[PDB]
Amino acid sequence: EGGIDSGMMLQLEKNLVDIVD
Amino acid sequence: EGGIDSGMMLQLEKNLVDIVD
Amino acid sequence: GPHMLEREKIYQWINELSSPETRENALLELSKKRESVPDLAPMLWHSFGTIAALLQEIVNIYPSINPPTLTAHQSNRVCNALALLQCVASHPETRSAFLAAHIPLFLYPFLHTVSKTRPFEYLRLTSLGVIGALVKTDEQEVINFLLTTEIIPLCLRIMESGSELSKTVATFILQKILLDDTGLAYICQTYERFSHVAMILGKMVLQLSKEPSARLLKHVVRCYLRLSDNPRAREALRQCLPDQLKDTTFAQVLKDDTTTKRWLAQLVKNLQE
Amino acid sequence: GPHMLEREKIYQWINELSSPETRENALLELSKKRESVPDLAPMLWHSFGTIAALLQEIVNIYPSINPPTLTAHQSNRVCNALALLQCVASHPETRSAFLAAHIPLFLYPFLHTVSKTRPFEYLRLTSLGVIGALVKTDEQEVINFLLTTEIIPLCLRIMESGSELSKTVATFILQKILLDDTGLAYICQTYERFSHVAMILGKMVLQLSKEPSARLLKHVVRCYLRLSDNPRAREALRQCLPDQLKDTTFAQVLKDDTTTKRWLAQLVKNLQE
Repeated sequence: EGGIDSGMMLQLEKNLVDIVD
Repeated sequence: EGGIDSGMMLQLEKNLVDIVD
Repeated sequence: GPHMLEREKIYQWINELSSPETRENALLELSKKRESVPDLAPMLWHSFGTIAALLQEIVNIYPSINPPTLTAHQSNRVCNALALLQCVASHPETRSAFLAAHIPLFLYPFLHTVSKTRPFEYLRLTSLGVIGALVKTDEQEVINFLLTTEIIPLCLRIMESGSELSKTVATFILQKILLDDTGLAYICQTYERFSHVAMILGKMVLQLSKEPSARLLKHVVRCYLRLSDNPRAREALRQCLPDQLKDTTFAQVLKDDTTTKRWLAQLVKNLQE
Repeated sequence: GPHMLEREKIYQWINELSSPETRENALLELSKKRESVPDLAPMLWHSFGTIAALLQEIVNIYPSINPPTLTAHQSNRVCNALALLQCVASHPETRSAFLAAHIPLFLYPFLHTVSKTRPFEYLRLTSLGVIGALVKTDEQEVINFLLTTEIIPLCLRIMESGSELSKTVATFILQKILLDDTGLAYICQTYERFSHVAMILGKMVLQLSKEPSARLLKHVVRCYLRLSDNPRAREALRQCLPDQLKDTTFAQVLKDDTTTKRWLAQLVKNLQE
């Protein structure tokens, strides 16, 4: 595919949450 | 008297909580 | 067959970032090792042509940003390069050179986009992550550089009309700016600059009355508390503080997090004198 | 009678710090205005002899500290002087000169005291507050200075055998040192340094399982979390993390503070690889 899947999206969210909290 | 009364001890903790948290 | 050690393999991928025929796969592999390789950032920074290759990846998609035509595959690839820049933004050996080269500026066009398609949201969130990791280091020079740029109006636009997750990261960036003494004085130097922050913060509280977000409300309250350290801002907040932060609107939501309650309690106390 | 404005009243008291006959009362009046006068710190710093008079108050009780003969009256007076030094330590216009003059070092004898009497606890807590306010500014120059001094063993002593509130502020100071990149590498470059910190933190968890303290547990977990950003410390914490941090020992109290749960759960995930 080479697109954007739920795993990539969820991993980004966890990255952002760990940054701001 | 010029001592350390119970109010002053309480207000110091208030300062320290504001710093620490 | 030769079995390279892990350090040799990482350097191989780094070397493979130079050539466009191998760069996309190298970006993929290196981005996966971002957490496993603690010295990845100086390995990238001190490699000839490597940083220039990553910036070229960023700029390559500028024509797809306006008008908005960015594909999921283009966002995928460029966000791999962005993840490597976040690694360089947050490392003590490269952070300062990262600022000196003004690298955060290359992400700002991504923060101007408003398209709600998944390629743009993924790009916007990844870009906010780079800036967020940069200000998390609590370095004065980070805030000094950011104050020379348009970061504050960019964050405010996202805080008002972004996704809940984008809002939380934009508010965190504003929060770090305000926590710096220069940043607080900057935003409070003009009443119009302060008024823009307060109006947008006030509207976020109205939304938070409808969408209870604990993580967003925590950073909104923190921005209000730090604003209450500036006298000019402190007098205005006595009148323009939303009523939802004074009654028991968020009471049941805040019963789960005592850290935010103390902030909101210290905020209303700073508005009474 | 003439009604003197507030700025001239403040300057009158500041000038009265220069004479022994009037210094004590001026100390009292100025300390009561500490949070009302936003520019008190540069007013103090740029007044002739004023800082030297505040240091003389501190140094005047060095002979009363060892052996411990400090009276409540002496402690009250010097803590008013320390309260004024605290606002000099936290103001952006004066904090750098405060550091360059090495002022915080004058407080370290007070942190060596072990007397549990009220005059010594009040002095120790007040001194910890000056250092706490100084590190709360999230600046690198502060941590650089502290690393040329013995602040870390002093904090560790207090974390191990101080009062509950003293433990919290000393842990917060250590927390801010760990959050700085240099501080983290300083504590982690030698295994002896890291194990001393880990042993102290490990022992505090046990006491927290007996005498629960929500605020103290928060900063202990934060120190553990930040230590996990160092590779040598993460692999060691995989084996020496207290069992009370892995089961439901603190889950009963943590349900009232969501912030600390996000930290502890994030910490164990880093230890599971």
